[PDB]
Formats: sequence, C-alpha cells, structure tokens
Amino acid sequence: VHLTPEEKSAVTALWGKVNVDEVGGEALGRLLVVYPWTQRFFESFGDLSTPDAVMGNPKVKAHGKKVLGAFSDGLAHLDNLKGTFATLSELHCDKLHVDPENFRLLGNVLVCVLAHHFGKEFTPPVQAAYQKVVAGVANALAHKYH
Amino acid sequence: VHLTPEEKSAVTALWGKVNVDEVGGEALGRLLVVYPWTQRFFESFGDLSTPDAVMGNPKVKAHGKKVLGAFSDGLAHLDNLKGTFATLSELHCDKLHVDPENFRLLGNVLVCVLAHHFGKEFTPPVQAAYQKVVAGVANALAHKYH
Amino acid sequence: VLSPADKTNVKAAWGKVGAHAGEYGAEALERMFLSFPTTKTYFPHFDLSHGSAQVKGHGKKVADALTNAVAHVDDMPNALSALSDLHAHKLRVDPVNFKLLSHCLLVTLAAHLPAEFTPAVHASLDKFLASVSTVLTSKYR
Amino acid sequence: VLSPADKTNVKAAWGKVGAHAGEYGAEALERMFLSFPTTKTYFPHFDLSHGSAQVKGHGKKVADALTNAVAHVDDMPNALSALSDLHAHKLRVDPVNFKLLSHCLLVTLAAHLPAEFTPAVHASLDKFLASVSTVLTSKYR
Ligand code: HEM
Ligand code: HEM
Ligand code: HEM
Ligand code: HEM
Repeated sequence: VHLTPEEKSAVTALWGKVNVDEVGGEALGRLLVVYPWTQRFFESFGDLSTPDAVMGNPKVKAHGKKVLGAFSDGLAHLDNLKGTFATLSELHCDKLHVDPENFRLLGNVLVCVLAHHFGKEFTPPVQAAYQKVVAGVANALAHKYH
Repeated sequence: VHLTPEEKSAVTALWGKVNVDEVGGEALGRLLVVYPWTQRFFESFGDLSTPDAVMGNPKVKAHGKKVLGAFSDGLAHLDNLKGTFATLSELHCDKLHVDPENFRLLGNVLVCVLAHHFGKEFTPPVQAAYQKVVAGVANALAHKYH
Repeated sequence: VLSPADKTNVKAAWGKVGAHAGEYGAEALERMFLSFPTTKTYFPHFDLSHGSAQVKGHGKKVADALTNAVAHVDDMPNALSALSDLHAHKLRVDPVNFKLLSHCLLVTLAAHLPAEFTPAVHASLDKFLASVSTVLTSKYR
Repeated sequence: VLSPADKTNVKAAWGKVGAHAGEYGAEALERMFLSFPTTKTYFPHFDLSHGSAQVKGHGKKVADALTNAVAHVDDMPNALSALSDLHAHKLRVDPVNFKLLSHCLLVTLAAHLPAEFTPAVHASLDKFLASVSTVLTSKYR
C-alpha cells in the first residue's frame, strides 16, 4: 500500500460511509454466492443448508466485524501491515491454511458492496486508490505461506 | 527470504556447483517445453520454429546469465530484494508486463536442473531452504504490479 | 452449456437492464481501465479515456454478446467462436484481464442495479461467464 | 483425451522406469512433504516422515495410476473416477498441491532419470497430467 493523504483520505474516509457494524457480514455472505465452493473452511459455520441460512447465521454478523475489522486496522496503521497481519497470516496459514487464490476475490466483492450502497462515491480516483491498498492484505495473509 | 547461514550456505554454495555460465540458458529453454504457451513474450527471440531452434539461439545463452544472474544478486545481498529487483519488476511490469502466474514455475524448473545435474545434493534440507529463498523474487517482480 | 436456473437469474437481470445493457457494458470498461496499471503499456488502441466513441462502442459488444448468448446459450460456442479467434488467434491478448472485466460489471452496474440482492444473482453474471469464458477460449477438441 | 506423440514420450519414460516406477512415486511424496509448510497442519494421516510404510505405499498408487492410465488413456476417466470421488467427495483435500506433486516427479526422478533431455519429455509427464488431473476432478457433465 502507498497513497497520498489526498487519495487515501477518500478510500479511508469511506469507512464512515460504510456501516462496518454489519456491512462486514454481508461481504462474506456474498463471497459464498459468487464462490460457494469454499465450503471446506466455512464448514464451521455449520448452518449452511441454503444460501439464506448464511445470512440467518448469528456468527456471520459478528464474524463480519472481524474480517472488515482487520482491514480498518491497516488504514489505522499502514506503517506496517505484516506487523499486525503477523497473527492473521500465521493463524490463517497453519490454523486455517486458506489457499492464496481467494483474497483477490474478497477484495473485488467488498468494493461491489460500496459501489452499490454508495455508487455516488465510486469516483474513478476512489477506486484505483482502493486496490493497491487492500492488495497488501491479500499478500500479508500469504507472506507466511512461502 | 530468511534462512540461517547454515541452511542458506548450502543453497547458496550450490551456486559454484551450478555452471551459471550456461545452466541459466538451459533453464529457460526448458520453461518453454513445460510451458511453450508463453510464446507472446518470447516473440522477440524470433528463432523459435522448433524447440531445437531455442537451444540453437545465441541470445538464450547470454540471456540465461541475466535471468540466473539477477537471482545470484539476491544471495549476494538478501538485505533487500525489492531494492535491486526495483528495476526488473518495473521493467518486467510496464515494459514486459509478464503475468504474475509464471515465476512460480521458473522456480520449480531450475530446481529440477540441479536435482538432475546434482541429485547427490538435493538433500531434504537443501530443498526446503530453496523455495522460500527464490519465492521472494516471484513476488518482487510482482510487488510493482499491484 | 448451462441450463439450470442459473439463466433465470441472468434473463431476469437482463430484464431490468433492457435498452440499458449496451450502456452498463461501456461503464464496465472504464471500470478497470481507470486504474490502467498494466494495460497502460499494452495500449489497447482505442483511447481508454473519455472523448473516445470507441470505448462506448466496445461496451455494446459485451452486452450484445450476453444477449446473443441468451439468444441461444445452447449453441453460442459457434457464434461467439470468432471472439475466441480474435483474442486467441490474434492480438495475443492476455485473458488475465477476464478477472477484471468480470467484476467490473458488478462494480459498474452498482451505480444502478448490480446483483439485485438475490442469494444467486451475484453468481449468475459471475458464473454465467463460465459459458462466455469457455467459448472465448474453446480448446477446440 | 490425449493422443499425439505426447504419449510416446510418456510410454518411453515409462520404459526406462519399468519395475522402478512404484519407487520414484514414493520419492515424489517426501519431495514436497519434506518442506511440510501448509499440510503440516493438515496432517495427511500417514506419517510423511520415514519409518512409515504408508508413504512408500502411496507412491505405488501414483505410478500405478499412470500405468493403469497408459493401459487405456482412452477410457481411464471411468477407472480413475474413484480417485476424483475420494479427493472431491471425501477428504475435501485442496488440489492446490497438484502443482507440487506435479513438479516433485521431475525433481525426485532427477536423482535418477527425470525428463531425459528431450525437447518434449519434460512436457510429457508435466502435460500428460492434464489427462490425469482432469479425471481426478472431472466436472461430470
Ligand atoms: C482475505 C480477507 C479476510 C480477512 C481480512 C479475514 C479476517 C479474519 C479474521 C480477523 C478472523 C478472526 C480470527 C480469530 O478468530 O481470531 C477470521 C476468521 C476466519 N476466516 Fe477470515 N478473513 C478473510 C478471508 C477469509 C476467507 C476468504 C475465508 C474462507 C471463505 C475465511 C475464513 C475464515 C474462517 C473459517 C474463520 C474462522 C476461524 C476460527 O474459527 O478461528 N476468511 N478471518
Ligand atoms: C521469474 C524469473 C525471471 C528472472 C529472474 C528474469 C530476469 C530477467 C532479466 C534480468 C532480464 C534482462 C533485463 C534487461 O535486458 O535489462 C530479463 C529479460 C527478459 N525476460 Fe526475464 N526473467 C525471469 C522470468 C521470465 C519469464 C517467465 C519470461 C517469459 C517466458 C521472461 C521473459 C523475458 C524477456 C522477453 C526478456 C527480454 C526483454 C528485453 O529484451 O528487454 N523472463 N529477464
Ligand atoms: C466475457 C467477457 C467479454 C466479452 C463477452 C467480450 C465480447 C466482445 C465482443 C462481442 C467483441 C466484438 C468483436 C467484433 O469486433 O466483432 C469484443 C471485442 C474486443 N474485446 Fe472483448 N469481450 C470480453 C472481454 C474482453 C477482455 C477481458 C478484453 C481485454 C481487456 C477484451 C478485449 C477486446 C478487444 C480488444 C476487442 C476489439 C477487437 C476488434 O478490434 O475487433 N474483451 N469483445
Ligand atoms: C495426478 C497426481 C496424483 C495421482 C495420479 C494420484 C493417485 C492416487 C491413487 C491411485 C491413490 C490410491 C486410491 C486408493 O486408495 O484406492 C491415491 C490416494 C491418495 N492420494 Fe493421490 N494422487 C495424485 C495426487 C495427490 C495429491 C496432490 C494429493 C494431496 C497431497 C493426494 C492425496 C492422496 C491421498 C490422501 C490418498 C489416500 C486416499 C485413501 O486413503 O484411500 N494425491 N492417489
């Protein structure tokens, strides 16, 4: 990650516009629809009889604040991602061992949740300055893999 | 990359055992056989009528010292890869724009050239300490992409 | 290829789109091009910037394929066989962008109507591309 | 699936191997397992370390498939249909390792006879896996 306080203050200010209070739970419930084959790791959620059983799950709501939360932690300290993502990566590498070909997706899904609930802000400069930012997380949770 | 002078001195000492004087040219001529679809970037070599035309090309011989050379540069200064790979990545990103799904291969091919010409040294500890090492290059030439 | 309700979700999304498909198809281009990170050196040859009737002329080609595809989706691999010949036997383009234009439709239509909020639509335009992506690079048995 | 000389290079490599195939198949496992980076937490359930007749018992399963495959290679998708059911409908293993066991054969046979130095053999065991990898995960039309 590496942007100027001007282009970063926008993708960073969108945090308020985003109700992380739950928007983090809808981001995962969607990643499953566009990619439900990941039923190997989400096997813990148990409740998964039908796509609707996911949004009805109580953990997905609280678990959403954890996923979208780790992201807000970076914007709150981009001084070093691998520094804080040292546990998530180690916990996601040896504990969950999530294939590295997945984060690149959760990044294209969340963005869609913003352009939809906030399309009046998907300005060109706000998007380009949105990939290289979270793009560091995709690798952060993969820097401990190799 | 990050190994101990003991496990690193072995994968690093193998350099001498490797005749980079040409072994770097055979590493590419092979990457094409196992993956000849990359005929979009190697379109410059021109000479490519048949797989044998690749080993008969004079540049592949001198170009091999450049590819295997950039690698030796790291072992000669692992203090910072992105520091030296700043040009190769920028030159390979905007000038060549090589897809990021390729380095992971050149790393599995070269190793085969050693286990073959030097299988009496492919000891277990010499291999495990061979991936995380060059694994940094695969990302180095991709850190400027995102 | 395809057959299950996977289409009902596509024909549905195509119902709200209607005479507005060739439009969202153009906004899907400026979606990934705006970042113009790698393609910048590729220079598609059609001014990805505005003031280029060529960019909007390309979108209609994407929304026209999905329609011409929904028009058959049971024999489109032959009609869309040319696209695979222009992207595979010409331009040597790198399908690696397919992952971009694929999500672009979801981020570009967002400014209007993206998925629709159906536990399946999001996968409709994302997976239905499986039949459009396979015909774009048919291995030709 | 497959048909061109792509096999002649496989049957050839299988000719030098001979009663030594089930052997190189076992060394292909300790090849990627030695690093045991991710699988470490997966615990395959067969002691990847030596002193485990289970590791050498698995190699023979890989060299036995290529043979049983060369034994038909014109109808193996049904005989190897079980493997796809054990790796897809059971164990939920992550084929992401296929990229490891694939090169392992080339790095493990190196200690003896890997490619053979033929501008095509290197692709034979690497591409011929295309028919072994497709039957290992047949999408079942
Ligand atoms: C790449 C963006 C992602 C981020 C930032 C992220 C972040 C997190 C965080 C912070 C936790 C909580 C860790 C804890 O409980 O201490 C977590 C748990 C979890 N994540 Fe993710 N995650 C991401 C993607 C994924 C993906 C793609 C999957 C697979 C669909 C996944 C599956 C899980 C699972 C199963 C847990 C629960 C593990 C447990 O119960 O301990 N995550 N994730
Ligand atoms: C991932 C390991 C690789 C390394 C370390 C590497 C390194 C290099 C270096 C040092 C050069 C010379 C740059 C110069 O001329 O100033 C070069 C050139 C080149 N490489 Fe690679 N390379 C790698 C992989 C590849 C791959 C996979 C391809 C595609 C098959 C490729 C295609 C080329 C081409 C076409 C050139 C010539 C560009 C020119 O003429 O300026 N390289 N590479
Ligand atoms: C499933 C996604 C896609 C669909 C449905 C699609 C469809 C089409 C169609 C219908 C045309 C018109 C062909 C003609 O002129 O007769 C076209 C042209 C073109 N497409 Fe795509 N396309 C897709 C993805 C892409 C991607 C990812 C790229 C690369 C960024 C791309 C680059 C082009 C180019 C350069 C042309 C112009 C070719 C010419 O000059 O005739 N397309 N596409
Ligand atoms: C084309 C490459 C591969 C071939 C040809 C192959 C072939 C086989 C065969 C023939 C068996 C015996 C099935 C039986 O017990 O009846 C087997 C079992 C097994 N394979 Fe593979 N395999 C391949 C790759 C892999 C990979 C990448 C993994 C994961 C590291 C894997 C994991 C296993 C496991 C766990 C078993 C034991 C299943 C059991 O308990 O019955 N295989 N494989």
